[PDB]
Amino acid sequence: RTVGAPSVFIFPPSDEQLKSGTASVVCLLNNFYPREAKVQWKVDNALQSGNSQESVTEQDSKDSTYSLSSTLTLSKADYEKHKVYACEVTHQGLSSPVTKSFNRGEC
Amino acid sequence: RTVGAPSVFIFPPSDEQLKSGTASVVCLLNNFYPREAKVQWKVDNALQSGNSQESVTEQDSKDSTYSLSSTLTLSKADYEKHKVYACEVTHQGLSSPVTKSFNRGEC
Amino acid sequence: KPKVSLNPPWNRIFKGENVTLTCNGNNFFEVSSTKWFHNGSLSEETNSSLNIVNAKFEDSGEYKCQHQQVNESEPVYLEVFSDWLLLQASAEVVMEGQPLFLRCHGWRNWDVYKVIYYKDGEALKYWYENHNISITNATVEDSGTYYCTGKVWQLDYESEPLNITVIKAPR
Amino acid sequence: ASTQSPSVFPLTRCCKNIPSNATSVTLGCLATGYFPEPVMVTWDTGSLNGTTMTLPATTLTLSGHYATISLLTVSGAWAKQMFTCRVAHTPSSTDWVDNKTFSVCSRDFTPPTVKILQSSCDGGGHFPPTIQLLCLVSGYTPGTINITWLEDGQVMDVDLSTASTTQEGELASTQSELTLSQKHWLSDRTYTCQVTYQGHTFEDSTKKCADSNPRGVSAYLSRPSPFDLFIRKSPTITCLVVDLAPSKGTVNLTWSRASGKPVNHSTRKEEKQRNGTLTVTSTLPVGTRDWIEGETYQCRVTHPHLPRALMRSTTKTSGPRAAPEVYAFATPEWPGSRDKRTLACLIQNFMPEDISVQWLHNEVQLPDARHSTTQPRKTKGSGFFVFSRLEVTRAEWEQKDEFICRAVHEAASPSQTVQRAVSSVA
Amino acid sequence: ASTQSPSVFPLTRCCKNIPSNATSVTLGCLATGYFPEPVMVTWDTGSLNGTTMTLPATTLTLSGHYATISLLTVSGAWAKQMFTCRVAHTPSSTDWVDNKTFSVCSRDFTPPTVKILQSSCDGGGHFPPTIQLLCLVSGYTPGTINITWLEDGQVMDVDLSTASTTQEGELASTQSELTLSQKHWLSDRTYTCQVTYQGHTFEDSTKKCADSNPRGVSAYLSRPSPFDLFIRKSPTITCLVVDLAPSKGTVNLTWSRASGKPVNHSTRKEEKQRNGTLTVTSTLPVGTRDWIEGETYQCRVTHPHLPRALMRSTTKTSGPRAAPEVYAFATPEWPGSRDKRTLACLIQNFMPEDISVQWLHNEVQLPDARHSTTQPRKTKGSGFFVFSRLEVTRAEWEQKDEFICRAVHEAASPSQTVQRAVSSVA
Ligand SMILES: *[C@@H]1O[C@H](CO)[C@@H](O[C@@H]2O[C@H](CO)[C@@H](O[C@@H]3O[C@H](CO[C@H]4O[C@H](CO)[C@@H](O)[C@H](O)[C@@H]4O)[C@@H](O)[C@H](O[C@H]4O[C@H](CO)[C@@H](O)[C@H](O)[C@@H]4O)[C@@H]3O)[C@H](O)[C@H]2NC(C)=O)[C@H](O)[C@H]1NC(C)=O
Ligand SMILES: *[C@@H]1O[C@H](CO)[C@@H](O[C@@H]2O[C@H](CO)[C@@H](O[C@@H]3O[C@H](CO[C@H]4O[C@H](CO)[C@@H](O)[C@H](O)[C@@H]4O)[C@@H](O)[C@H](O[C@H]4O[C@H](CO)[C@@H](O)[C@H](O)[C@@H]4O)[C@@H]3O)[C@H](O)[C@H]2NC(C)=O)[C@H](O)[C@H]1NC(C)=O
Ligand SMILES: *[C@@H]1O[C@H](CO)[C@@H](O[C@@H]2O[C@H](CO)[C@@H](O[C@H]3O[C@H](CO[C@H]4O[C@H](CO)[C@@H](O)[C@H](O)[C@@H]4O)[C@@H](O)[C@H](O[C@H]4O[C@H](CO)[C@@H](O)[C@H](O)[C@@H]4O)[C@@H]3O)[C@H](O)[C@H]2NC(C)=O)[C@H](O)[C@H]1NC(C)=O
Ligand SMILES: *[C@@H]1O[C@H](CO)[C@@H](O[C@@H]2O[C@H](CO)[C@@H](O[C@H]3O[C@H](CO[C@H]4O[C@H](CO)[C@@H](O)[C@H](O)[C@@H]4O)[C@@H](O)[C@H](O[C@H]4O[C@H](CO)[C@@H](O)[C@H](O)[C@@H]4O)[C@@H]3O)[C@H](O)[C@H]2NC(C)=O)[C@H](O)[C@H]1NC(C)=O
Ligand SMILES: *[C@@H]1O[C@H](CO)[C@@H](O[C@@H]2O[C@H](CO)[C@@H](O)[C@H](O)[C@H]2NC(C)=O)[C@H](O)[C@H]1NC(C)=O
Ligand SMILES: *[C@@H]1O[C@H](CO)[C@@H](O[C@@H]2O[C@H](CO)[C@@H](O)[C@H](O)[C@H]2NC(C)=O)[C@H](O)[C@H]1NC(C)=O
Ligand SMILES: *[C@@H]1O[C@H](CO)[C@@H](O[C@@H]2O[C@H](CO)[C@@H](O)[C@H](O)[C@H]2NC(C)=O)[C@H](O)[C@H]1NC(C)=O
Ligand SMILES: *[C@@H]1O[C@H](CO)[C@@H](O)[C@H](O)[C@H]1NC(C)=O
Ligand SMILES: *[C@@H]1O[C@H](CO)[C@@H](O)[C@H](O)[C@H]1NC(C)=O
Repeated sequence: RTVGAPSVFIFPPSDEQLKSGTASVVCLLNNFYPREAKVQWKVDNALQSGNSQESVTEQDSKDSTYSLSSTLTLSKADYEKHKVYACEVTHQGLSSPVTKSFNRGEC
Repeated sequence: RTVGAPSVFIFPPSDEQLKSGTASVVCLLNNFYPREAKVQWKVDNALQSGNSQESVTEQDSKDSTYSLSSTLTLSKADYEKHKVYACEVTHQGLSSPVTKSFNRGEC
Repeated sequence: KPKVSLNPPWNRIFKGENVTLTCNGNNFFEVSSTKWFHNGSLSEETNSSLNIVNAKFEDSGEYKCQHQQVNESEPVYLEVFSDWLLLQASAEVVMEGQPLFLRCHGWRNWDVYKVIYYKDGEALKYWYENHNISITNATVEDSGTYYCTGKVWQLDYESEPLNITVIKAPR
Repeated sequence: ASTQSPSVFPLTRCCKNIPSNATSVTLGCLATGYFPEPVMVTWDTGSLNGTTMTLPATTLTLSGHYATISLLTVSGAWAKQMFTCRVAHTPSSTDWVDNKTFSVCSRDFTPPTVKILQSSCDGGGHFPPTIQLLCLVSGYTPGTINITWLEDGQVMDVDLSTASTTQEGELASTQSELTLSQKHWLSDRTYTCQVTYQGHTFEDSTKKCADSNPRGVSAYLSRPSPFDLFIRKSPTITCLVVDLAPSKGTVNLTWSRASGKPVNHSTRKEEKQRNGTLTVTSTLPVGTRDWIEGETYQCRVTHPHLPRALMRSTTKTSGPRAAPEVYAFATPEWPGSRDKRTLACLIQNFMPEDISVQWLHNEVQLPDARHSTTQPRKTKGSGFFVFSRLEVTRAEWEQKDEFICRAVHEAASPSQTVQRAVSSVA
Repeated sequence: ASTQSPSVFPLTRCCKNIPSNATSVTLGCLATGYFPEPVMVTWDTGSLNGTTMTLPATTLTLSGHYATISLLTVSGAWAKQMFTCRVAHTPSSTDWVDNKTFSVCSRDFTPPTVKILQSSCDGGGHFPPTIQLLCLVSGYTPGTINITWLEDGQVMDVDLSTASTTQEGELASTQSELTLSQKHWLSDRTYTCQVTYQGHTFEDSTKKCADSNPRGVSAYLSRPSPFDLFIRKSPTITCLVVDLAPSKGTVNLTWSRASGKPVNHSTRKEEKQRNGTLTVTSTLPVGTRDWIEGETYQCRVTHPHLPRALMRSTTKTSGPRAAPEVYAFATPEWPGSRDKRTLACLIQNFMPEDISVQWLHNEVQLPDARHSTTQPRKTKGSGFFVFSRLEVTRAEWEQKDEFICRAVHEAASPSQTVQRAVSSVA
């Protein structure tokens, strides 16, 4: 089908996950075609690797697009020591890699 | 003349005397007859001796009475080491020895 | 002959401190009674040990003991001071290899800090707290006038110096 | 692996991240740490119509368990709508149901601050019969709060401490007072103030202090000289530790910043003194800008015989700033002293107290041994003053009779330097 | 015995014991501490009638001084009326008047109390980089209140601290916060919270804490000042013994001369300090000719708890002599210092080191506290120098702009003084 841009969203971990002692920062890429999407994790403007898990669905039957969720798993202390968390999405439908970020102070 | 009772009064040291580093607690016995007046100092119900000086006046020219002031001389630190200060007045004009008392912090 | 022993061994004490002079020799003659000689005068103690209680300035001086033998004991000397720091020492003359303990001692069990010992002017050893210098194998070069600087109740005090001299044990 | 139930957590964007004009919002639930597959997730959206979506699970590498995210996209009055997600794991049990109920903007995390204040000991440094500790939770959005004290990690009886709460404007303040015996304080136990606010735990701790001289050692840590900092632009700080024992085993000296940024190497130097003690001195070069912006520098010394590490810390002043006034005078001729004069420089009303004074003749700075300058002492009002004195010879002023007294001080503008020249003949 | 001026203090009964319906009241003034008899007391009652009666004096046993009480009995509006007692002691001086002005009742208010809390060091025993001191003035009757912080007794600038007052119901509460660097706190300085409320002073103290505070007695012995030797012509020496532990018993303090000639009677003051010690000061008058001809004086300090006697001695310096050079200066006018100026004085090339510096203005020698004077330091060549700094106000130089710096020194000629005038405008 046509090239669809990902709607990029970023979800912080819940406080209940911090009570459990872990932290899962989610980056959702909604309704993108083709499947070749790259997600990069910038924690305090530092590139992260080896601590990210990407879940990709099958081709949808309505719009023929894809949905991806990249999960950055960290500890509670490792989450609380860092301040700004961002996910950068490179895709054909985006002219520039779109960076979606949040801050621990306001979340 | 007839027997006159002493008007019993007590005076603390002033705060300026406590700044000076001394203390003179006064028991005044105003306008008594005859001259035989006994003033006994007690500090927290403990009898004092060797620091009481009794200035005894002459016979008054109007009412033929006498006046006395017993001065208990102490240091500043010894003054704030105690709370209750009282003087007991034994005289012919008093059926019982009258004790007049005061405290430091109420004043 | 009966030699004279000191408990504690230290012939230099503070005012008011105790010490007990004991005096014994080979038991060729059985021990019955002893004589004491403060300065030369005979003391009124028979017992083999005399307890010198509460030192005064007049408690200084030459001491000596005696038994029913024909001949006397050596002139041990006991100087008594009042001061802040006394650099105590075991014996005033020693022969190599005997134990020697030194102690920079302060008035009435008080604790002297930042203690430094001096041997002939140079700094032999320094320790944070008071210590027991101990040389078990005294050399002939160990002979010196010693003294110790200390800190008692935040103030600095130097002990009066004391000269000690070793000798060669052969001859 | 073993059978483990999922831990179910919500997943909603921050309330400041969701636009207010959004016609639709996506939320979700993360079910993590379950094994083996599968789980079944449903959504109760109330009266709103929404699209659910179940992703394949991602296997956790550290345990081998699975982690899945179940999303839901809704439109309409989603802000006020209460959303439930219902997760079941049929390997675990046939009726194990985790129902997590939450809104899209349930709450943002709000960190209350924690601080511990304590009783005085008196003017002689002696402890009082009891010790008061005051835990302060100052300036937070009002809500439910609990305060618990631990002594070496165990909860102490509720009647041993009392808590109270006030409000000012929007912000709340809470305090709690704990009474300890002197003996307990002196046993070196650790006391923890545990504040639980909206279900989340915040902590601070204390124990008997450490009074900077464990074995009689002393340590001192200087600030940069203003001359080194602003004129040479090579500021250094110096850590000197005295009255150590000359024993074996080298002392461990380490430098650090409170921010954790790197420090350079220093000039570590040891030397035995004439009194039989050993002093260790180190000089560290520091960044000029780093110092001016208020960095804190820490010198840390460990010796094998010391029972614990000894630390000293230094930082820039926290008081106000005032530039120095500089006045310079030449003495008139005194009968019988034709070939000498004295120059006097008054430097005053500056804040903070750190200052450097130099003298110059013929545009070159004279040796420090030529002049005497006093130590900073307070004026009658704001700031400090010093005097400087320089004796000069006839040959010098006949060579050039203009001499400059220059003060370097952190508050002087535009280059932390102010000077004044003087002439002896005029 | 020397002539001694009386100290006059009020004597009012305390108003809770005074009945409110008592139409008459007796008040008085105690004049104590004078040599020789007599004093005369007068009373100003305002507008009321009054009966004045003066008792015979009492000779104090300990010091031999005299103590007399002069009473006034009044009636009418006694509680609202000002009352003054005026005591004259013509042996002291013919115009010697002590004026004491007060009321029968100074009224009854609840006592304020003061306590100081501090930051806790952390879980490792380490100080934070700044220290907060919180002076708390608990519930008192609302009124005007001031808080001053002192560092070893000297007032710090109010800019370095904050203060806050709240009122709850009918009761006020006050807090004051002071911020200190870690360096100053670790230097063992003592800090005082000074509360002034309705003309009455409260106080509290703190220093860096400690697990233990050993301290020992120290002693210092001064020479007479040149000013006292040659202007006042009444030289004294002072033996000051500080940091003794207040054990049981008085400290034995004896003056002697190496020649065996008699000493004069000395005076002795003993004063408990904020910091927990007892400071004893003994002041001995010395003969002027005795001192000038080279006598040596000894202070000997004994105490049962001391190891040995502490000995100090003092005598005229055996070095050579040289007269002071004097130079007085005014700083220029510039912005921000229109109505306050600074004057300075350089005193130099004198020998020996003991010198007294004063400032004189308009036929009065101003009090020493108005100015500051540095400690003598060696000049590069021969002799010592000092600087003095005096801040002055517009009203003083508009009164008279001639300010005289005066040095008193043993080598000055012809009368052991040297002085120089300066005018700021010229
Ligand atoms: C054996 O001998 C050694 C020397 O070989 C002694 O070590 C000395 O110990 C003293 C005590 O600490 C040292 O004195 C200290 O010197 C510091 C150096 O500061 C320099 O920088 C400042 C600022 O520029 C200058 O003003 C200063 O003159 C120095 O140039 C001072 O900072 C220290 O100040 C401390 O005391 C003052 C009060 O005097 C306080 O106000 C301060 O806050 C601070 O606490 C202090 O004066 C001395 O420097 C050491 N010697 C050497 C060569 O370094 C041993 O003490 C000695 N052993 C024994 C047992 O005494
Ligand atoms: C607990 O609290 C008490 C009270 O505050 C402290 O007592 C202070 O102790 C210090 C020293 O221990 C005192 O300082 C000494 O003051 C002497 C008095 O001289 C004054 O008077 C002459 C006039 O003749 C003035 O010219 C002079 O400037 C003083 O104003 C000085 O003579 C002493 O100098 C000696 O020491 C210096 C070195 O410091 C030498 O160079 C000198 O040659 C001389 O030998 C000394 O300065 C201080 O005065 C005491 N306070 C009071 C109010 O008297 C305790 O120290 C304190 N303890 C603790 C642990 O905090
Ligand atoms: C046996 O013989 C001994 C010697 O042959 C006799 O010993 C001598 O006794 C006298 C008096 O008992 C000692 O003199 C000491 O006392 C006077 C007075 O004391 C005052 O000064 C002391 C100074 O140290 C202070 O500390 C005191 O508190 C007090 O104020 C002192 O003047 C002496 O000091 C002099 O000597 C000492 C050394 O002993 C020095 O350190 C001083 O600086 C000063 O020079 C003495 O303290 C005398 O010292 C002592 N001889 C010796 C060698 O110690 C002994 O009396 C005698 N016994 C009998 C029973 O006959
Ligand atoms: C422990 O150590 C102490 C420290 O060394 C010893 O004290 C020392 O004692 C000796 C004595 O043997 C002292 O030596 C001389 O002391 C003075 C100073 O002499 C000065 O004048 C001389 C001219 O008269 C010069 O020639 C010298 O160079 C010097 O400038 C002298 O007066 C002494 O003379 C005494 O001894 C001679 C015999 O040698 C007699 O004939 C004299 O009549 C007189 O009695 C010494 O020559 C040395 O100064 C001294 N050290 C100190 C630091 O004071 C102490 O002896 C020692 N004790 C033990 C048990 O080992
Ligand atoms: C020196 O020795 C004497 C002798 O033992 C000590 O005297 C004892 O003193 C204690 C209390 O001070 C008494 O309870 C004992 O009964 C005493 N002993 C005798 C035998 O009478 C004295 O205390 C010692 N001095 C010091 C400073 O320790
Ligand atoms: C020390 O003890 C010895 C042991 O006998 C004494 O030796 C004899 O002393 C007398 C002294 O009158 C001499 O006449 C003898 O000849 C000595 N015997 C010898 C040398 O074999 C010695 O005298 C004693 N000293 C003193 C001072 O009593
Ligand atoms: C120096 O040595 C002496 C004896 O060798 C020590 O004295 C002993 O001290 C201990 C502990 O204080 C006591 O229990 C003993 O009774 C003492 N013995 C004697 C004979 O006095 C002294 O403590 C040592 N000094 C140091 C610093 O260790
Ligand atoms: C001497 O020794 C005997 C034996 O026990 C003892 O009874 C006596 O008290 C001792 N005398 C002294 C003075 O110690
Ligand atoms: C002292 O040292 C020598 C070394 O030659 C040794 O032979 C001797 O045994 C030592 N003595 C002691 C008491 O240690």
